[PDB]
Amino acid sequence: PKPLKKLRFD
Amino acid sequence: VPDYHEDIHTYLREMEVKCKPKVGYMKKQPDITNSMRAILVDWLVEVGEEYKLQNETLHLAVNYIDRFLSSMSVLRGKLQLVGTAAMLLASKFEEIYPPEVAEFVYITDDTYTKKQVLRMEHLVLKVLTFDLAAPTVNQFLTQYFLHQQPANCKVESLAMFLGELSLIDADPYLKYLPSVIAGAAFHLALYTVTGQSWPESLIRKTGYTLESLKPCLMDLHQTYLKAPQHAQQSIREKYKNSKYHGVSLLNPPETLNL
Amino acid sequence: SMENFQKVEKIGEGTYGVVYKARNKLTGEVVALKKIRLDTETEGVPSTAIREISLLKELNHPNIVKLLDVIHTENKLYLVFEFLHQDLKKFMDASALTGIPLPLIKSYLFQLLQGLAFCHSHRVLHRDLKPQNLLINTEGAIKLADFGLARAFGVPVRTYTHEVVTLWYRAPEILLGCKYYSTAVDIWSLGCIFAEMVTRRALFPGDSEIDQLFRIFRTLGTPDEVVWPGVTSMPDYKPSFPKWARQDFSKVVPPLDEDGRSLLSQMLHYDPNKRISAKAALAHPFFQDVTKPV
Repeated sequence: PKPLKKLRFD
Repeated sequence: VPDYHEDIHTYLREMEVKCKPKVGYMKKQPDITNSMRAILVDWLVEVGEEYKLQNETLHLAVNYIDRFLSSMSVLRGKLQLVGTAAMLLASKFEEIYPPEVAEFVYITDDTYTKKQVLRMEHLVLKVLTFDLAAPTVNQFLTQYFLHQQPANCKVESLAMFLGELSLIDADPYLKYLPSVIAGAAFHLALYTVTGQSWPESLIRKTGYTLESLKPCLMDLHQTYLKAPQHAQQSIREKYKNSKYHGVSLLNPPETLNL
Repeated sequence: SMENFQKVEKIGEGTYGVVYKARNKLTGEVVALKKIRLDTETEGVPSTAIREISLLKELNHPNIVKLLDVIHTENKLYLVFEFLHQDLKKFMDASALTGIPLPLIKSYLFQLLQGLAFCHSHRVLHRDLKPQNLLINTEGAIKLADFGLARAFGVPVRTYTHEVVTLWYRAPEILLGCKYYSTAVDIWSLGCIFAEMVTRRALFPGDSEIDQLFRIFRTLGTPDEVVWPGVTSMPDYKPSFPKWARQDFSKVVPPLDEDGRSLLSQMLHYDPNKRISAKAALAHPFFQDVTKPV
């Protein structure tokens, strides 16, 4: 689901 | 139980001022910003939604993150790690059935190992010196809620909504005490749904007026208006749900008339 | 750190650890080290331990047991509490013959209400008051202990864990499944204990939830809407519940005087909303003469 995800910031 | 409502309310007030993070910490975080944070908090809103956590647990975690980033520099690649241990700590503290670690590791798309989330949990515990029972916007709103005549759930949810929105933006919400954000939010909700205003009883109780609440209410009013266009949208989605009486779908007032 | 503590003997066991009496070799302070084992790949710092520490840190009161320090290790978590040599229960089994002098009861109950009122004034629910958790020192102090099952509550409260409080001291509102409970469930507990310091015997020694209910109803009366509005609509309430008459309260605790009965009486009230509260109970005439014996 939408919740799970690696948060990318670069 | 008004037996202790007042003694508690006073205590929360003593404490909110001691759990406060420092307002200008982002300026010193070399590798992170308010948008990433906002991306982090936005992401914790879904994780809370996905595991069906309390709003309360949500607010605690963000209190932990701001306090943890007030004295520790973090590389962006570690932001989510910090945020993930904050949310497990809030869970452990506040929830009947806290989600097990494996699931917290699970929603990061296995970005970090169990060992790392546990290590980071310890690190945060050390930087907060185990001081976890911090007041939050949610804890204030529930109390203010008691001052309705009559109650009005549309209003509650809308306040909750506006409070939770304020988590998203260190700037400027970090400069406002939680009890002030809750006043601002309660008044704006109330005014919005019914047109009533900050009740005189809450003036007696808290000492805040519309005058004292104006500065924060002005920012919040803008946030409420700009909401639909905000980069982050997890909260607006959340509050479309029946559970919160669909208040995200309400039209904000164009002026408050302060 | 453990450097200055010299263990002296095992004095008890805690849910997640062992508790040794030990000595600070520099100050000379005797203490209670409650060790808590960590292993990683676990679930981490146990939530009861997270609440215990965070809450206990807020409660500095002379009748609340004191957390002096918390020592970390990658591997171990050591809680260091001020040490107390006995606990009310063990003292009661030491007072078999004799019994407990009413003055000593007055004083203890008094002290406890002081600590419970403090907790409640700080939005903390102990949720496990019982003679095992009430420690006593040689100087005559009695103090609340064991904040393991404790929790920070909000106003108004939310629906919290339902499986709460040792059975014998569990309040009717929890046994009847009500979705909300608050400070009143700690007073119930203190009530049972007050009774217990008197007759030196448990007041509601049940062995199941339903057994527990029927023992309360037989002593104080099956409750009805008059006595307790809402009950009949409560989740675990049942119309087949036998309707026992209420006992002349002077029989529930025969040695008690009029004030003692009136107090106990208000601590054991059915309607959570009307149960006397710790703060208020301090004002009761039963205490008019309170002193601090040993």
